[PDB]
Amino acid sequence: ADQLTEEQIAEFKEAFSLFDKDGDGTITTKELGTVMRSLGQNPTEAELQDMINEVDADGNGTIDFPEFLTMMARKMKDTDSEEEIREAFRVFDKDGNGYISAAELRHVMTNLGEKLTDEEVDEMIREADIDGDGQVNYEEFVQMMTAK
Amino acid sequence: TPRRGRGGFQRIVRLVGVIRDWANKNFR
Ligand SMILES: [Ca+2]
Ligand SMILES: [Ca+2]
Ligand SMILES: [Ca+2]
Ligand SMILES: [Ca+2]
Repeated sequence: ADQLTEEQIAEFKEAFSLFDKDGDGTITTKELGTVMRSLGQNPTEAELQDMINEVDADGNGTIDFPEFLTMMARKMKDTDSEEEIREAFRVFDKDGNGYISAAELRHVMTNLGEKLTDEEVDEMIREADIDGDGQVNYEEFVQMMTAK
Repeated sequence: TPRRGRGGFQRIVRLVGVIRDWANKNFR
């Protein structure tokens, strides 16, 4: 009847790939919890399996597009948010100054991803900056998607 | 659009907000 849009859904098709460790196309308690702590948390398997069991179709410990769509789509269905931008920024930078240096970005990137090099990160960061300072700033992220 | 290749961090924070919101609670 109604599902996420090209932009929303898009981030979803991509998420399922970033969430999991290898990109099985589904999120589990092992993957969910992993990323959770990868940022700055420390939940138990109970909250991971419980939360997933409440959204998982078959309740086997992993979510699928069909059950995830209606869940995230029914609760969410809009572009980025001021909270997400700032929040994500608080978790990226170790000092929360707003500037994400490759050291930090690569750290989180490889944490959720597989393996990232100093060149790839600096290449992705420097190429991201507007004026190029070696790191990424809030104004950079916003300008990156929106702003001018 | 200051530079090229922005979709990256975009999906990055999106995953951060959706994972933190989904995993825990409180939509948006
Ligand atoms: Ca996997
Ligand atoms: Ca399942
Ligand atoms: Ca910093
Ligand atoms: Ca700069």
